[PDB]
Amino acid sequence: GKSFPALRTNALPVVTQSIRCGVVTLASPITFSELKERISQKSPKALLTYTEKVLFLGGEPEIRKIFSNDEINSIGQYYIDEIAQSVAASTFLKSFVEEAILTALLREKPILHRVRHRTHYAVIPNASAKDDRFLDLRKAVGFKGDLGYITGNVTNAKELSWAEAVSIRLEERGGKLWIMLKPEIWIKPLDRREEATDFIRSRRRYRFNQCSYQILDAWIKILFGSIGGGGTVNISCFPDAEFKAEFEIGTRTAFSLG
Amino acid sequence: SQLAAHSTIPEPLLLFKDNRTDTHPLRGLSQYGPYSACFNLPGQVRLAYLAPTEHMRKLDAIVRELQNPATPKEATNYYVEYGGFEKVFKVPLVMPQEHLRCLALDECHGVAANGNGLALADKIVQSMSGLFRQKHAFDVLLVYLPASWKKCFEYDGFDLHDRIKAKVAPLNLPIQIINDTALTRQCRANVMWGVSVALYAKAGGIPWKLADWDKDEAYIGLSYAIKKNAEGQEYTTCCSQVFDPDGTGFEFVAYDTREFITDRKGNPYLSYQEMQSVLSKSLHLYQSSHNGRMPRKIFIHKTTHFTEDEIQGAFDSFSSSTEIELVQIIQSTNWYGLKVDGKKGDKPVAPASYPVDRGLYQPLTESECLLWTQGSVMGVNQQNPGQPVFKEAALTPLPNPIMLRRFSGNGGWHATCSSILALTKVDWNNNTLYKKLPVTLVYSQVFADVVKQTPEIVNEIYDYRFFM
DNA sequence: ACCGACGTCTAAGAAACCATTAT
Ligand SMILES: [Mg+2]
Repeated sequence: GKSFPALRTNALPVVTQSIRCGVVTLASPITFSELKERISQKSPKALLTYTEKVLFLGGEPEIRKIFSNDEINSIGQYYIDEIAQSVAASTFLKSFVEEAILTALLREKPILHRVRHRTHYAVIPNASAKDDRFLDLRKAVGFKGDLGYITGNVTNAKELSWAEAVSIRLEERGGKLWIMLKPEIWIKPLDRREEATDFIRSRRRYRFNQCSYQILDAWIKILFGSIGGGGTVNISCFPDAEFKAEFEIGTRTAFSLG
Repeated sequence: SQLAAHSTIPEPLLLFKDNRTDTHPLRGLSQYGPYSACFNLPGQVRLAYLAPTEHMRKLDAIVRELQNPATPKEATNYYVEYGGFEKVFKVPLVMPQEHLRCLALDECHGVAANGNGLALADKIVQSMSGLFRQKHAFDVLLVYLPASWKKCFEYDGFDLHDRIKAKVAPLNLPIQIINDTALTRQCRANVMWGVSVALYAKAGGIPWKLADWDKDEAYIGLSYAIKKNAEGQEYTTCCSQVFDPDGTGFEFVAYDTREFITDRKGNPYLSYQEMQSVLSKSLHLYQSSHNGRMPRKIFIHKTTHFTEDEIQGAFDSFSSSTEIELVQIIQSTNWYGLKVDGKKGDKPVAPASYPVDRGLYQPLTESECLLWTQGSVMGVNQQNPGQPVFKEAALTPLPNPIMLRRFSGNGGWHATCSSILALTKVDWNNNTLYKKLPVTLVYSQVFADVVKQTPEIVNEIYDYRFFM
């Protein structure tokens, strides 16, 4: 970088290079569909995946709730060194790392977690719309210096609801892991999103460079707690659990000069 | 959190009459004139009509509007005043006589009511039969499709536009289809500009071309179309090529990639033999159009990634002295960017009012780059001379970049970005400033759809004038 | 008995339909 103007992206660097998880050795072979069915039925407080053995992050009691003592031959530790290469090579590992990072990010915060098209979203709750941590986002979505609403009802809709949201994605590029943020509008229920296309277009019509920059800054501050500090924020997934994931994510979005 | 230094490609310059340059295509046409006006080809643009009895007044009205000046009403920051066909294109627009205006058969209405699209296309081509003997009396033929036929326009497995174009392709008859969209749009200047440029191009003229363009480089694009039937699905995967000849001119052709008919593929990716055959055809075309010389460097653009067989076939198809650059264009990406301005006196560093400039490219990895084919362009605004213009302002709050993946080549990103940006501005069918994708991909996709509709028009090379 | 059939998970796009028109 040598000179202005600068290009401010929406990618947040990830500094953590190694993660430590748990392995569940099973006496009987298990498929991904069976694991998903057991997860749905028992609803554990943990994150699980299956590349060649069951890889889990969280507490052992949750896994022992999913699998009986007879099925669990042993529980061990797996070191995913060079997390960028593992994410690039293994798709299941990529999904697992994305889920772990987002679970760490949205922990102990008043932000809902939602899934659409296998893409993760962070949604502002209706009850917590007036809280002070969202004042900057209210200002960003406002018009002519007036405070704007970040949650409401879709106009000319029977029971449709809308809220401000950001899409969080994990991306690997040349041995580097990036957390990708894109502001969006969440429409509840999900299956009726086609009924609010006009509302979404009207709300997003005048979100030009300045407004988008302000919205991105507000979302970064909401998700991480600090903005423009030049430092990194440490987020932990299941901190009390024996098998936990700790990530170091920079708070300054990737930029370029020249 | 600091990426590699980015660079901005200067906006491509378009060549007009008397070798004059201008970034704005419509403004350049208005002030200087079309590139082919110096060559007196075409000397005139004669028109023909193909519409029912009840709708020939609409064709007369649109031709009269084309012959008369119009003022912009929407997007005034970009569109310039239309001064009529003769004033802008320096050639007259001759209205057809009674023998050059044709009548749609009455069976067309019944066929459209019955929903048979293929019968409708057959009836239209049979109606236009009388003009085959008088092809010498006119240049471009106009088709009006009434809204009463809308049920036969596009349903599962049919495209009336593609079928009609494929049927008129081997007859060497350029056509221009007019619907109710062109007649009931508020901005008459936009429609007039688009239709006039299309008619001038289809008459045999070159509205504009790139200014600093190398004649030793050839550009190839591959795109695929999917047709689904009871047994399964088949892929068309047509091809396109862009280059100018040794003399003055501009070459834009598309051809099917199937070496033989009755060849069915289930994936867009080609094999070693198929790629070799297609690239041999491209090399033969270039050699024919360049007095038997070989291109010094070859560009191949694809929508999907390059397999090892494709790369090997490409490297074995050309000689050792020809440089080969394989680039994959990814339209959908997770990256988006915000423009931040520097300090200007007392004003601190703040985000810009207008988005990132068109032409900025950000090298991400050793093989991938982010190219901004959509963005703000300076020097094209008509209302405020110093204000940037963002073409997709009514559709996208912010531009969305495209990603380029390098599969072969030792050169830098500058040449590839310059080539793609330059090729995004030569779409004569497009009346706006630029296209998101290079024109090679657009033409390959259009020809893929046309071949998908009618597979009997393959194995013949066709010009862009018959499918735009 | 080595390969097929079929589930999971990404990345990327085509194919029908709707929509609006450039701070
Ligand atoms: Mg056209």
